[PDB]
Amino acid sequence: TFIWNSETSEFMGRTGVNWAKITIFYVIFYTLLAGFFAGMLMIFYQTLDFKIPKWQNKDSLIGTNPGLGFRPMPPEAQVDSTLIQFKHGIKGDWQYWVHSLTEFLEPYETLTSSGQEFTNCDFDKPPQEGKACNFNVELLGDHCTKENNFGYELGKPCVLIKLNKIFGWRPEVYNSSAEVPEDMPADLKSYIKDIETGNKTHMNMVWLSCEGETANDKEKIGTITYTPFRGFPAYYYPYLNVPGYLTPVVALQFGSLQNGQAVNVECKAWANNISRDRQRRLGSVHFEIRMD
Amino acid sequence: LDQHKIPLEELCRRLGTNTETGLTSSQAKSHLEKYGPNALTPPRTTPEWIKFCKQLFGGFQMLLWIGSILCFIAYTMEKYKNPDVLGDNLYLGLALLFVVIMTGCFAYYQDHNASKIMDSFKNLMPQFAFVIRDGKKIQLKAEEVTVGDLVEVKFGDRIPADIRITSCQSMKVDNSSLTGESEPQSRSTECTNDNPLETKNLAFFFTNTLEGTGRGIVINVGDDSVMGRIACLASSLDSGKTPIAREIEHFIHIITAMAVSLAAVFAVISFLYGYTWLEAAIFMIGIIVAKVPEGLLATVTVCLTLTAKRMAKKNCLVRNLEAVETLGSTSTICSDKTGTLTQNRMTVAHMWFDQKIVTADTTENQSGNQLYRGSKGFPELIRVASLCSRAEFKTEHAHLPVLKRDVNGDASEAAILKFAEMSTGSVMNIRSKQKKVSEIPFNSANKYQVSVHEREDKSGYFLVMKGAPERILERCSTILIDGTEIPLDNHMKECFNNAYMELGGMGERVLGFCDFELPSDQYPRGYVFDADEPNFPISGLRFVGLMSMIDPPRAAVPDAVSKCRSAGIKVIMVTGDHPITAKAIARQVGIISEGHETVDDIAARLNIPVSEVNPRSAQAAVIHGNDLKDMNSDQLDDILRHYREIVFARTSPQQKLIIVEGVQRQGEFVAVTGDGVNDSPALKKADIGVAMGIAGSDVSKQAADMILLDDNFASIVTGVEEGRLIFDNIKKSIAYTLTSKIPELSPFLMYILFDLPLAIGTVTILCIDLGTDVVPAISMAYEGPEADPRKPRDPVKEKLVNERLISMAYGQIGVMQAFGGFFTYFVIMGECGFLPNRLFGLRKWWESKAYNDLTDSYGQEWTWDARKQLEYTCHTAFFISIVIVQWTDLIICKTRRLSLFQQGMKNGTLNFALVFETCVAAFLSYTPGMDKGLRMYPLKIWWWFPPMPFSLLILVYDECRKFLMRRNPGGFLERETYY
Ligand code: ALF
Repeated sequence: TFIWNSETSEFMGRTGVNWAKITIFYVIFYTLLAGFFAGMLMIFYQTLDFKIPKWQNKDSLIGTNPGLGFRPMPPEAQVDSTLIQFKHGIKGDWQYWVHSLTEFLEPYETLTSSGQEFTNCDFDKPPQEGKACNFNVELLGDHCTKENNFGYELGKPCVLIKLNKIFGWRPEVYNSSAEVPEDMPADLKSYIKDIETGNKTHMNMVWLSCEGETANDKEKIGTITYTPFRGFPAYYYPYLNVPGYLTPVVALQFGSLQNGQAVNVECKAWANNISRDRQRRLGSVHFEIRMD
Repeated sequence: LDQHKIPLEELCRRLGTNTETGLTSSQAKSHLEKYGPNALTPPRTTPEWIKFCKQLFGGFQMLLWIGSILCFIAYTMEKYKNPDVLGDNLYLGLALLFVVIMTGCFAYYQDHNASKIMDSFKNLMPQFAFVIRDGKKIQLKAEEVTVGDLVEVKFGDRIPADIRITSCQSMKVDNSSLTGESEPQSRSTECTNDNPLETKNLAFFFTNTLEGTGRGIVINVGDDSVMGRIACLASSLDSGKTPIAREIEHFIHIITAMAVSLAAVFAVISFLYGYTWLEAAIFMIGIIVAKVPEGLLATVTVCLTLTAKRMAKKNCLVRNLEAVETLGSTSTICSDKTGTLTQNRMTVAHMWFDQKIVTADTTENQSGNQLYRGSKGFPELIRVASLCSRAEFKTEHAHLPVLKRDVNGDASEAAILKFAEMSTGSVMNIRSKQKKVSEIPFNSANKYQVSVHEREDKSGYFLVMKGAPERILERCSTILIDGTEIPLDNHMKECFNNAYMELGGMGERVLGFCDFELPSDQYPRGYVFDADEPNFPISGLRFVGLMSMIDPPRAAVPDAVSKCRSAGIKVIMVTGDHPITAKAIARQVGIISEGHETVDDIAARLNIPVSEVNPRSAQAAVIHGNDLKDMNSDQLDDILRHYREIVFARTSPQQKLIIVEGVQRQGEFVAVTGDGVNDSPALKKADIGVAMGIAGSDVSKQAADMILLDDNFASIVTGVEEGRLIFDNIKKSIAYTLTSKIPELSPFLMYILFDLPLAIGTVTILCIDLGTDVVPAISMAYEGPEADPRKPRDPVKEKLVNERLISMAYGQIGVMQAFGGFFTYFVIMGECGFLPNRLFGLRKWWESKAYNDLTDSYGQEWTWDARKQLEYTCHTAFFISIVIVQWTDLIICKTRRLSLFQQGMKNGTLNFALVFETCVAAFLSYTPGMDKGLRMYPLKIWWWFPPMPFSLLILVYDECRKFLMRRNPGGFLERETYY
C-alpha cells in the first residue's frame, strides 16, 4: 500500500507551497541559530590571549607533571603504534626515519645559523626575557647527524627524546646525591655522583633514564649512549612560549641491538616535582624499537 | 436448542430419562464419562515468566541488547590486545544490561492485569440438595450431577443445573445473573415463547430460587449451560491493546525507525572512513545509546501510577495501570440500567389521589420536595398503605437509616413500607395505635390483601385492600375525592383508566388502594371473621388511589450522563429489561433528550404505519433484543451511525458482546459500566470496563479494569477529565525527554563527520536519561490543565507522537540544546589551550596513546592522561550544559498553548525537580570518587555559565512563538509547530 496521493499534491506530508514555507522557515531558523552561535564564539574569542593560555601551569588539567616523547615517530596511518621498523644496510628501509629525524632537527640548524634572538645560554648564564635558549646540533655529537644517515645506516639507530613544554613550568632538580629517590637506575645515581664531584653547576638539570620495560627487554636492549647531557638542562624550561622556541633534546644511541628482536623501552624524567607511573605514563614515554 | 419447546416425553426419550426415577447408577456413570464437567472449565493461562521474558524484548530494549553485547565484545578486544586494560567497557556493558532489565520490569508492572474471573465464580452451587435417581433422594456433591438426571430444587438452593422444568407449584426464581433484574419470576411447566431465555418452562444454572419447589431434567451441565457459556466466553476474551498502549507501541516504532536507520547509515560512513573494528564498535554504542531514551518507558509507567494514586483518592480503584487513560479516549460508553444507572431499589415515584398525579422523592439522601404531605388524601392513603397487612423491618438492622434497613416481603411490599415510614416518621406508632385482628395473604390468582383493623375509638372494624387496579376497579363502587366519598360514575372510570394507562406509560408498576368501613351494628365488638369464607363485603369498596413503583436513578446519574454527552462521549443504554421500563429510565436520566421521539412515538403521533415513517425523522431508538437477534452487522452499524441516543433493551448477555463488537467496528473505543454477571463479557471486551463497588457482583469486580468503590456515577466524568489530562501530560513528558536526544547524539555525529575529539561520553549519557532527566519528566504528571480539550480533539482523536512533536523535539528546540552544549565544549578547549582551528582533524591523534606530546595552539604538549583528563572535564561540562538548557526545556514544556506568565509556576514537583536536577549534577561532579568509573571531574565555577545564554534563547523563542500561535489562531505557525 503506497498511499502516495501525488495526484492531490501531498508530497507525503504537505503541498508544494507548504513545503516551501517549512523549508524557508527551517533555513532561516538554522541561519540565525548559526549566527547566534558564531557571535557567541566571537564574544568568547575577544576575551582570549592568543599568545598565552588562559589557564596555565597548575590551574589547567595539564598540571605540573610533564611527559617525554620520542621524536622519530611511526608513519601516518600508523598512529596507533609506537614501533620503529628498519633494516640496517645499504639496501634498507631507513629512508623514512632518517628523513623524519632530519625534518625535526631543521629549526636547530637553519634559524640557529642566524640566531637573531637566540641566546647562547649556559648553566651559569640565565636567558634574557623573550629570548629562547639555543640548542646547537653539534651538541648532539657526530653519530646523530644527517651526514651519517642519522645512525640508521650501520645498524646503530639513535632516537631523540624531548620533554613536554608545559607553559610556565618551573622544574625543581635534586640538590644532592642523597636527595635523589630510590628506584632510580644505578647508572643514573653514579652519573649524579660524578656530576656532583665535578662541576656542581651541571647538577641543575632534569635527568633522563631509558630502560627496557619487560624484564627480558632489560637484557635484550644493550647499552645506551646518551650523546648529549644525560638529561635535559634546567635553563630552557620556564617556557612562556617565546617565539622560535627550541626544546632541548637528549639523543639516545642504541649501540648494541640484536637483529630481528623487538625491544620495548621506557624513559622517565627524574625531578622532584615530576611523578612516574607505568600505567598512565606520567613523567615517562614508551616506544618500541626493532631492527631486522 | 429447542428442548423447552419439545414435550417432556420427547426429552425423556432423547436422554433416556424417567419422570419418576430419572436414571440409574450405571446410566449416571455413562453420562459422566460421556461428559462430566458440570462446572466452569478452568481457563488456559500463561505463566508469569514467559510474559515477563517477552516483555524484556522490544524496540528500546532490543537495541540496548545489541549495545550491551557490543561493549562486551569491545572489552574482550581490549583485554586480549592489552592485558592490563582497566574495566570500563565491561562495567558499561553491565550497566546497559541493567537498563534492559529495569525497563523490562517497569513495562511488566504497567501490564499486570490480575483478573482471575474464573476463580471469582466462587459461589457456584455448593451442597447440592436432592436428586431422585434410584428412587431415593441423595444429598450428593455439587458436580456429580449430569444430564438426564431428575433434580429436586426447593427454596434458595441455587438451581443445580439447566433443567427443563417438569413439575412445580408456586415456583418463582430470580435469574438476576441473566438479566440483572432480581425481581422474582414465576416459572411454569409450559413454554411461553420461542426464545429459551424468556420461557417459564426452563430453569437455569445460576438462580437462587426464592420459592416454589420444582422438578426438572438436566438438559446440560457446564460449558453449554447459559451461565457456563458466559463464564467460558468471559474468560476467553481480551480487549486487545489499550489506546495508550497502542500509542506507546506506535511511539516505539517511530523512534526505533530512526535509530536503526541512523545506526545503519553510520555503519557505512564509518567503514568508508577508515575506522577499525574497535573504533566502529566503540562508536556504535554511542549512536544507539544517545538515540534510545533509557528513562522514557519507565517514566510513563510512573506517570500513570501517580495519577492512579490521585484518582484512587476519589474512591476510584484501578486494576490495570494503562486503563487509567482510556476513559479519556473513549467516545461511546455503554451502560446498564438496574444497578448502574438506577439504585436497584424499587421505590414509589408517582401517586394518584383526588384526580392528581405528583412525583415522590426518590433520592437516596432524601433531598426531594415533600410538598404532598399537606394533601387531604395523603393521611387516608398512607393509612391504607400502612395497615394493608404490611411487612416488617429487621431488628438487627434497626440502627441503620430507614432506606438502608432490610425488609421481609416482595419488592412492592417493601416500597410502600419505606414510603410510609419516611412520610409519617414512625409507623410503629400507627402499629401501636392500630392493632391487627385479621389478614388475608397474597394469592396467585386473586392476589389481594384483606385485613381487619380495630378502630381507635373501638367502635367498628376497618377494611384495607390493595391489588392490581383493574381487579379492584370492579370491587370499588365509590371513590374518595377531596375527603368526600363520591360514587363511581362513568367519568371516574374513564379518569381511572386515563391515569392508570398514563401511570403505565412511564413503565411504573402500579397497584390500587381501597378501603371500607364495616358497620358497627352488623359487626359489633367481638365479631368473628372467617378467612376461608369471607363474612365481610368484598366488592363495591371505597376506592382511594393508585400507588406507583419504579426503579429510580441515583442522585449523581442525571448530571453524569449530561456531562458525558457534553464531552463528546455518546452514551448508549444496554439493559436486559423490557423496552417500556428502559425507555422510561433512559428519558429520565438524560440519555434520550426531551422532545426527541423514536419511530414508534412519531408514528404513534401521526397515527400512520411506523414502517412508512422515515428513520431519519426519529432520533432515539428502543431496539428490542428480538430485533437485534435477527439483524446482521450491516444494519447494526447503520443504526449505530444513523441515530445517536440508542437504547437497547431485553438483551441477553451474549448480545451485549454483539453490541460492543458492533460499536468497535466504527473504530471507537467503547467503555462498559455494569454491576452483574450478565455484563461480564462486555466488561472484558470493552477497552475499559468500569464496575460498581458496592452494588456490584463479585465477577463484575474481578472482570473490570476499574472499580467505583463509592458507586458515584459522577466519578466517570472525573475519570474522563483525568484521563484526558494524563494523556496530554504524558505527551508533554515525551516532548521533553526527546529534546535531550539530539544534544546527546550530536557530539557523536560531529565526531565522525568532522574529526573532533569526543564531547559527550557514553557513561555520561546514562547519567542524563536514567539520572537527572527522570524527576522533571515524572513531575509533568502533576501539571494542571490549560483551557479545555472538550472541543479540540473531544475524545483525544490524535496520536501521542507526531511530525509536529518530532519537528519540535528533534528539530527546533533540540538543536538549540546541542549548540548550547558545544559552546561550553569549545570554551573549555579554547581556554585550556586547544583552539577550534586545531581541534578539527584531531580525532586520530587524540585517542591514540602513541602521541604523548600532542600539541595545542600555544605550543604546549599534552600527555595521554592530561588529554583524556581534559576530555572528561568537557564530558562533565556537556552533561551540565545539557542539564542547564533543560531548566528552560522543562519550563517551556510545562505549557503548550498559554504563556508561562499566564499559567504560573505552581507545580510543587516541578520546582523541586529543578532543584533536584542541579543538585544531582553538582553532587555527581564535585565529590572525590566519581572520576573513577563515571568519568566526572570538578568544574571551575566559571564553566557553569557558558550554556546559560542558550537557555535564555530557548525560553525567549518558545514563549515568543506561543504568543504568535495563540495569536493568528490556526496560523500555519501553529499548523506546523503545535505538537
Ligand atoms: F440492569 Al442489567 F444486566 F444489570 F440489564
